[PDB]
Order: sequence, then structure tokens, then C-alpha cells
Amino acid sequence: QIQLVQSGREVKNPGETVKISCKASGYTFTEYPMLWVKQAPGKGFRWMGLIYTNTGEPTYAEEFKGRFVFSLEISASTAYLQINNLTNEDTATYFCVRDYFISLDYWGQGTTLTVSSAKTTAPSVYPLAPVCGGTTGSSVTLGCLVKGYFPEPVTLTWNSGSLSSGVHTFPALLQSGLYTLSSSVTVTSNTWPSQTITCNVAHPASSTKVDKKIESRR
Amino acid sequence: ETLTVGFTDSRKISHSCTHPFHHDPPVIGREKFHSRPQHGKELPCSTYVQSTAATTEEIEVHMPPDTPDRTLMSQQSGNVKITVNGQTVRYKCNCGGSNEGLTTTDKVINNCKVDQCHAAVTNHKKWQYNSPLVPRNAELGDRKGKIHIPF
Amino acid sequence: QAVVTQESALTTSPGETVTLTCRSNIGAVTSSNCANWVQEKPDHFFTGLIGDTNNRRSGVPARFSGSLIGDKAALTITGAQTEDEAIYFCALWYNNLWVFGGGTKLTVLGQPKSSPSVTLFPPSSEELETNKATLVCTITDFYPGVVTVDWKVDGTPVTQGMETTQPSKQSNNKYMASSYLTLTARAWERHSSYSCQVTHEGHTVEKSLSR
Repeated sequence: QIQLVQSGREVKNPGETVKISCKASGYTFTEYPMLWVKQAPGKGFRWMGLIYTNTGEPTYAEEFKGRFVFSLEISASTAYLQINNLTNEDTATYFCVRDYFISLDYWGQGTTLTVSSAKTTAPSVYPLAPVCGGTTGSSVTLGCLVKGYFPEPVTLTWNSGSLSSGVHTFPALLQSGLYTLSSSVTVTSNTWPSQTITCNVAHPASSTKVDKKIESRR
Repeated sequence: ETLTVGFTDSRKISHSCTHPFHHDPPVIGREKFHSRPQHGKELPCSTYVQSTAATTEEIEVHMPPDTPDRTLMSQQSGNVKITVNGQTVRYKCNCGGSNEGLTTTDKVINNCKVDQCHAAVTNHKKWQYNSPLVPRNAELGDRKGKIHIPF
Repeated sequence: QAVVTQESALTTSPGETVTLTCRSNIGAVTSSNCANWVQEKPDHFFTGLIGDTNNRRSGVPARFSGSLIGDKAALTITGAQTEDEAIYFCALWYNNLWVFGGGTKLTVLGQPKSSPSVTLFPPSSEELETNKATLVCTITDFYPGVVTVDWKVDGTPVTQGMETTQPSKQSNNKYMASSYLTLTARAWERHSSYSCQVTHEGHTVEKSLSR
């Protein structure tokens, strides 16, 4: 019914601008305006303002009057947050939210911004296959290591997303100035290596797409 | 649905007051309005003349007063939301915290019921007849005006 | 210019009744504050529970009810469930803006413990072609969500080279984490026995590779 799906997470060096979209589904856009909330890493939840999706007038919280600008692609049921002249302390997650029932009833997924200086490094995608010997159980765990990229984000799927059950994707972590991510997938021992299992990785900032099929070590 | 009364001053600036007033002439008569002989015996009687001219009789007029409206309040889960809609609203509640005032913005009363609250739109720009079927203006004693009536 | 305050953490057991409160620094909370209650489950997952003090969002179990108790807004979970373990935030309206509380971390007894599923992978060969080798140790489906990961190259506790992520909550409400041990193509070829040891709710699990 109601889905507010947000853009993916960006990386931006200080000074830049970002436009975060919020695409609304399930309600009539026009009778319910949008709340923009900032949940800062430590600090907790904060109201950034509200936009009248009918007239188009924004209210900003005083903390947010200035670099922040709400707007909407009415026509497509999108509300957008734009933060100009990005300050380093704006790294946090921003949620769109529907104001209804004397409060807020639905929240989006969040779009996380990491304001940070750094060039652009494409990831190296490495297959993780089991040890050279044996590996005999009722199931089997394969993996995919996405190493050394910048900036965030990368997306990772298994078999173009048709294999989602039994998957653990591990949050990217910064190490020596670069991000590293990994994912595991577990399937029955009959599936692999009988049927092909492929790691799909995209790094938008570098226009890098890598498809890596997990092959047996021998 | 809304009555508007205005004028133009010496400095060529126009001021007008608008009040929400449901105007639809209803049924009002006590006869068939029909004679009667053209020529007959002359006898003294009384009738209401059709002269519109502002003379003799007059009615009392006042501010609408604060016009009450129950549609302004709404039960937002367990709280009460007061939807202003670009109007000056005077509110009062039984519950704690903010329970009085004259708001121009949308207000929310935490942990309260709609029956425990009262809201009214404040028009002070337009004039309205001193009617016993309409309540008297809260922030007003016996402040009233008067207008000459036809017929 | 108002400060909403909430309990920091509350612990209950499945089947109990627990009350969370929301206090305003300016005065009693009233129905014109339109108390809202929002729940945050792991993965930045937000849902609204109650609005306008006592209106339950649609599709929110009835075990959840809001009200004003004394001078504060309250959320009562009647028959708390294991699934209710999350962060609950209250929001109060103040004539022109919203102020959110700090949130209450609620813990509910349930979800029997679950041992981790550990897997250690060898450096792939395309990576050994870079003059680098990274052993990945993945640990998933463990609960409670706290582990100790220790690496041991050739019998000797490595102590530099490793990085272990922080336990992240999976969907089923169990946790996961991975640890990396980066060697050089060369360090790789030198030593011969690698092992990733994971300690969880007292049992240990060692996964060793042999080059």
C-alpha cells in the first residue's frame, strides 16, 4: 500500500550539493504533505520541516532554514531534499515521512550521506569459494569480496537479484582510506556448483559494473 | 456562502470585510397577495411600504463574534489537531500544557479528546446581526452597531 | 526550544505489560501536542505506531495503545512480544514544529540463542595476482549479538592486519559480522595455517584453512 522509497546513499566532498528523492506510493500525494527528518549518527531523531504537497510551501525547522531546500516533482509523486554547500557535519541519514493521523504514520527507508573528501577508486571484485578440500554438508556458503573503493555506495546482488534468500550483505567499512564490503550466500549443496551462482556489483561513482561467477577452486 | 461589505477612502485605498454567511432566501409569506376591488368603500388600514430609503426602523449589528466550528478539531490517534486553513482560530482545552490562545498556525494538543476541546474562527472585519440563534463574541461586552432597515 | 525526554532503555519479558513515557520540558503533555510514537527496527526501518496521542496507525497490532498518564504521553505494550524489541521514539507538536525524544531502547525476552555460522575463505587467485591476499571470515546468524573473533596464523595469534566489523542486525533479528586479515601475496605464501576463531555465548568455533 504506502511505500516511500528513497534514493540510494551518497558520498560528496565538502562544499557540494545533493538532491535526495522520495518517491511516494499508495496514497494521493496531494492530501498528505512530507516531513523530512535527520537521524544523525549519534544524536537521535530531528524534524527538519514539512512541505505542503498541495500548495508547495515548505516550513523549515530553524536549524535547517538556509542550506536546506524542499521541492517536489508533484507530477511523479516525488518530494526532494536538497542540501547545498555541504558541511562535513551533515553526515547522517535523512528520512521522508508522511504526516497524517495527528503525527507521522509511515517513514521511508533513509538515504545516508557521507560528506568526505576523496578521489574515485573502482572496487576489485573477488570470488570467495570454499576450501580446496571436501566441504561436504547439507548446504554450502559462497562469498563475494568487494575491496578498495571510493566513494560510497556500491550495490550487490546475487544472480541478478533472483537469489535473495540466505544472503548476508555486510555493511561497507572504511580501511586505509577505502571502503570494503562483502557478502555471503548459502544454498543447498545440490545447487552449487551444479547451477551457476554469480555476484553482481555496481559502483555508480566510477561507472563500474562487475559480474563474478563463483568457480570451484579445482 | 460569504457576505462582503466594503468602501473606498480619501487616499483612494479600498477596505473590505468578509464574513461566512449562508444566504438563500427561504419561504416567507402569510397570504396569497391578491386583491381585492379596484373601486370600493375607503377604510383605514396599515401595510409595509416598498421604500428602500434608510429611515425610521433599525436593527442591532455586532462582530461575529468568534464563529464556532467543530470541523476545525480532529482526533489525530490520541492527540487533537487544530486545522487553521489560513484563518485566526481561538482555542480552549481541558487537558494540560497549552490550553488557551489565538493561533494563526496549525496546533496539536498532546493526550486529549475532541469533546474536551472548543475552537472558533475570529473574523473581526465584517458585521453581523445581533441574533439570539448565534453566540455572543467572547472578548466583547455590549459593543454593537446599528443599521436602518427597509419596508 | 522544547526538550522531549524518554526512558533510555527498558527490558521486559515476552507476555509482560510495559509502559514507555514521553516528557516535555515546558509543561504537561496535552492532546494539543498530538503525541506520536515511532518504532525503529534494525536496518533504519521506521514505522508509525500511534498519532494524535491515541490513534493507532493501521496494521499495528492492538497490544499497542497510547494515552496521557499524568503530565506525559505514554505508549503501553500489552503482552510485549519478542518482535517488539526495538527503539521507540516519541514526537510532540509545539504549535509550529516537531520535537522528537531521544528514543527508548526496549529489550524483550525471546528468540532462543543461536550459534554463529562461520566460514573462512582463502585469498582468491585473481587477488594473488595483485601481490595481495585477504582471508575473509564471515559470521552470521548469531544471537546474542556479541562475538569475539581471533585470528591465528601458523599457531600464532595475529594481532595486526585484522579488522572486524561491528555486529549488524539481520532481518530475522540475529546478527552478522565479518573479519578480514590482509597479508601480502608474499606473507601469504610464507606461513601455512590460517584460522579464524569465533567465541560466542561461551562456545568457540574455529575455522581453519590449509594452503
